[PDB]
Amino acid sequence: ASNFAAIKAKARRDVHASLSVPARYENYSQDVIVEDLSVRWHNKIAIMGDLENGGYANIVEGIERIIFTREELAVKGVVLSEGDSIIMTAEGYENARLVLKTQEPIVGPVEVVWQVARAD
Amino acid sequence: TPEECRAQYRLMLKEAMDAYHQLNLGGSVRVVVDQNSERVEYTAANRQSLWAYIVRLQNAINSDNPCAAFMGLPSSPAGFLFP
Amino acid sequence: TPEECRAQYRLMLKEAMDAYHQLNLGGSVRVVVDQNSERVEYTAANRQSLWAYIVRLQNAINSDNPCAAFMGLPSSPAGFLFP
Amino acid sequence: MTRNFQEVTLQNAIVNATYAAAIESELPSDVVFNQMGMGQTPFGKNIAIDGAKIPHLFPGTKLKMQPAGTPGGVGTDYEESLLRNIAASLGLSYE
Amino acid sequence: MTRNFQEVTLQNAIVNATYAAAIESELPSDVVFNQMGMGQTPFGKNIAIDGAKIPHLFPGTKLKMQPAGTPGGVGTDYEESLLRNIAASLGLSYE
Repeated sequence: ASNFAAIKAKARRDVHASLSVPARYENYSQDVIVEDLSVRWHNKIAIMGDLENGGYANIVEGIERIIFTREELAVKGVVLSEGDSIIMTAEGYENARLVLKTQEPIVGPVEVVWQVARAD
Repeated sequence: TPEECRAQYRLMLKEAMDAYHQLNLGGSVRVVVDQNSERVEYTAANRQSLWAYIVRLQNAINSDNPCAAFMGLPSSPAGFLFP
Repeated sequence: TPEECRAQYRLMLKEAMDAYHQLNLGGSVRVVVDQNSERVEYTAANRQSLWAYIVRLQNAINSDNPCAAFMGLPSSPAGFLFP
Repeated sequence: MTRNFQEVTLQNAIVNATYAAAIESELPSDVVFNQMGMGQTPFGKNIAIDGAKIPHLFPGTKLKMQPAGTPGGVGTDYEESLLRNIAASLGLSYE
Repeated sequence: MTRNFQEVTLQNAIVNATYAAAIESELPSDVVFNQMGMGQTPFGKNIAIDGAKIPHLFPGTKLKMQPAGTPGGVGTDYEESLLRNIAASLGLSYE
């Protein structure tokens, strides 16, 4: 009906072009490597790990997810899979290594969001 | 290369005339928000400058060497011939 | 093709007269928000410019070479003939 | 240099007089000039003067009339002084 | 110094007369000068004038007429005073 599907796409594309950071894809087997990927890293602090509320020790880990552009993944030949690692090569991100765990359902035209886990 | 640049400008003209249409109708986007809660605001389009850009493009397309006629860089003042 | 671009402009003109109507009546959508919270804000239409756009389109349609009459670039200043 | 001054002043005058008016419009030229009398037949891309027209111009179309001003320098004391300087060398009176 | 004044004043005059007008426009020069009569054939790279014209200019294109004004200093009592100083030395009347 409307052109909103394209407006939304261009919006997401500009959001990425402005807020993305470079990354490196290293697959689980480390057989293939793809550098200079652009991803957006969303990290929120979490304290987790206690079974039920048994009184076990928690660890501090993030609730975090990485936004990709699908066009770029297809262009660069990247087939994201569980266990694959994203390294943040930007200066000052300490080469944080993020292990892809599971993918969020693709809603919308430009981006795909993976829930990941900090590994270092 | 001339015709590759001409096609470049033809596509850009398509986009610009569509933008001018949407702009005069009031359908030119200045803000977008997705249910993702992510937002994008745009610098407002201006009808004068957009028409002028359209004219640059159409003129370059009409010219033999579009990539030069677009910028008009080597300008010179109009002289006059008198009867 | 003449009649091709003429139909294109008749369609664009239909959209434009509809928008000019809704504009004068105060029904031109400048902002939209859905309960999904997604949003679009538009650059508000200007009645003068939209009227002039309608005039461009109508003059092109009524013309024999629309694509050329829309832009008017085969331009030149008006001269005068005297009694 | 006096001759160059005279001639470029005359060119300036003529150029200023040709552009008797200017329209600033976002309309097409064919509409604007039709408003001003283009193609109108005279009865009781060249505009036929017939008389005392009152054009109707849509808002945002500005008609700025540019009546011919008096070009300065020539015909003033300045050009008199130039010709005096010359005639002094030629041995002549300015008159 | 009065010679320098006369000559640089004349250059200033010729320069200000040369630029009979200016167009400031984000339009291409090729287009703007076409609006002004470049390429128009004169009957009933440079502009052939043919009678008066009424250009149609798109909004944002300010056409600024710049008619030749009168240069000061020369022809006025100032130059008279300089030449009078010189005449005083050469033993001559100002006339």
